[PDB]
Amino acid sequence: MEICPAVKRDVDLFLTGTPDEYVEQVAQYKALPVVLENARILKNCVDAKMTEEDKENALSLLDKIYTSPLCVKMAETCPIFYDVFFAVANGNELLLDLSLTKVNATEPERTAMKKIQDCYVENGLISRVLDGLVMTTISSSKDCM
Amino acid sequence: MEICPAVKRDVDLFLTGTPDEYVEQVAQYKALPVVLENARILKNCVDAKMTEEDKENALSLLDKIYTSPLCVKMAETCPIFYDVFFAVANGNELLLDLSLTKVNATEPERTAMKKIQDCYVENGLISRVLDGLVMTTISSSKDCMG
Repeated sequence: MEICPAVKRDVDLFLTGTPDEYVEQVAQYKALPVVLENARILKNCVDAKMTEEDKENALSLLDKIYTSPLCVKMAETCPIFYDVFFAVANGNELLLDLSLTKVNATEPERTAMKKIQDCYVENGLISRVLDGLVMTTISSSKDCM
Repeated sequence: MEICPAVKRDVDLFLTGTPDEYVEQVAQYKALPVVLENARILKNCVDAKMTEEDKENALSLLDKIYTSPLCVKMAETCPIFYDVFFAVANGNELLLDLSLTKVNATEPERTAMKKIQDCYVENGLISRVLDGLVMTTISSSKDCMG
């Protein structure tokens, strides 16, 4: 089924918003200090690592995900998105690559998504993140039924 | 005004990242082979010369900078940071000490910052192309907008 619009919006803000806008949006879902600290580290990392072009290529890849039959025609909500997201958040390059092929990623699109994954990996942030906490809270929210 | 987050990130990586993490981050801004080579010499020196306590003390000092009125309340981006950073990179001990006094550095904080300065000096990197170029390019990046 198609992704919850609020999830799509979070990811779009993550990539394109200012750090303050992204974090204040995360805080509406989960206001734990550690979650907001991690969110800001991750956001600053993606902003610094990704060029405008990289961000464009990530947005094109996400659109391939959101329109894929592996997202929309499935019984539950956009399953391929979550597979991608959690491969990113946990630094699983193999699973990320397997999932990207499924949506016909170009090489620059793969490059861009790997930059996001690198930002989770960087400086040991993969060991810290509560992956699933924010995403679970958005995806199970009343606005997502 | 507050420092650009890309600048704070560059310094945090410099201190706490692996050498590869730091040098690669440098290469995202300036991929001249001389710059990358010089960055790696500097990073290996700071890792070998600074203990964990030294790194903790550099980080606490940098937090004093980033929250100082001489950073935040000024009209342009974090001026006291730049004064400190460039004093460190070009081995000006006098300006470093004066600038560390303006942010109420402790002695451990001062010791730690002088070790970073020593890594620029002892390795010959004052008269080498490195952090003038790199720091100018981060601070003027579209991300910082500067």
